[PDB]
Amino acid sequence: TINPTNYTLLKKQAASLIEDEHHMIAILSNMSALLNDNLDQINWVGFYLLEQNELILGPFQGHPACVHIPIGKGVCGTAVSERRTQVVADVHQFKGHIACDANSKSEIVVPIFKDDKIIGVLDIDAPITDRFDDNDKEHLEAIVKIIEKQLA
Amino acid sequence: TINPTNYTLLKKQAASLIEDEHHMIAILSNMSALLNDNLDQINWVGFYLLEQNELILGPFQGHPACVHIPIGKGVCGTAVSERRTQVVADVHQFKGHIACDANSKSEIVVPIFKDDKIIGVLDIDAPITDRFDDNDKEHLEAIVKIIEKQLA
Repeated sequence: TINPTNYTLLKKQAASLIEDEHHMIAILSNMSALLNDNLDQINWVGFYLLEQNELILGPFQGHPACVHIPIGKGVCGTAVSERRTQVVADVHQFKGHIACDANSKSEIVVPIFKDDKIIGVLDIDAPITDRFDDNDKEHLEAIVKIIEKQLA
Repeated sequence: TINPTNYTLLKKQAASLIEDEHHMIAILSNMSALLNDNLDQINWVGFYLLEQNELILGPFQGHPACVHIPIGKGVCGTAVSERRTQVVADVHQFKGHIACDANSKSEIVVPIFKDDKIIGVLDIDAPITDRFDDNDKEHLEAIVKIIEKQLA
């Protein structure tokens, strides 16, 4: 059972923990908390930042995670190499999953852009399979757009 | 009722999410998770970084928090101005508490040093009063020392 999220109001709330803020780390830290507090059936939510040609762990809500993820490897790295959101119904069956993805049963990763360049990703993992659908994808991408506008 | 923490083993574990790592944000993000997973009766645990003469919210586990905290104000700001750990049994009775400290009933804030300069603080809040004692203070300061050594 997956309790639904009122994404319409969530977008407005996100705009708050973002507006008038220019410290990216603070924005990402608070955003990870906001999403964690409003999404049911998830076990990890946070960000990875592209630094020195690899993904580096940023602010998140959940258990400790791998710090480095290569571009093109793992669910997160693949989101970067494909330059598009990844909605994974079953991580164990995802072509390219790595040991660092072990605790994720289903997942969604949305790339974050800045001047046509991917600067990181929003990663949300779930303890059950098929947690995310097209509706979640649309709303989460919209939330990422709000973040992008603030960081721009 | 406060369940005890095996700080002796926790220090060893912390050394892990820290060793061979040079990205401070990743270190702080994972450390906030490690502490959250091993401390009972707390509602917020994370870091604030000193940037442009004020504290700026960094990685943490919990609900959204204030991004800016002035030096010398609030429990966290006071830890910086006094340049020493603050163990607060009752935040509501703490001289200098601010609106941003509202959800914290008791708290401990440990300043983090780098070349004799305070670069931030470790902040842990609890939903009950008198959560932290001298024993917690000693062990948490030791953990902060491990973080300092890695960032040095």
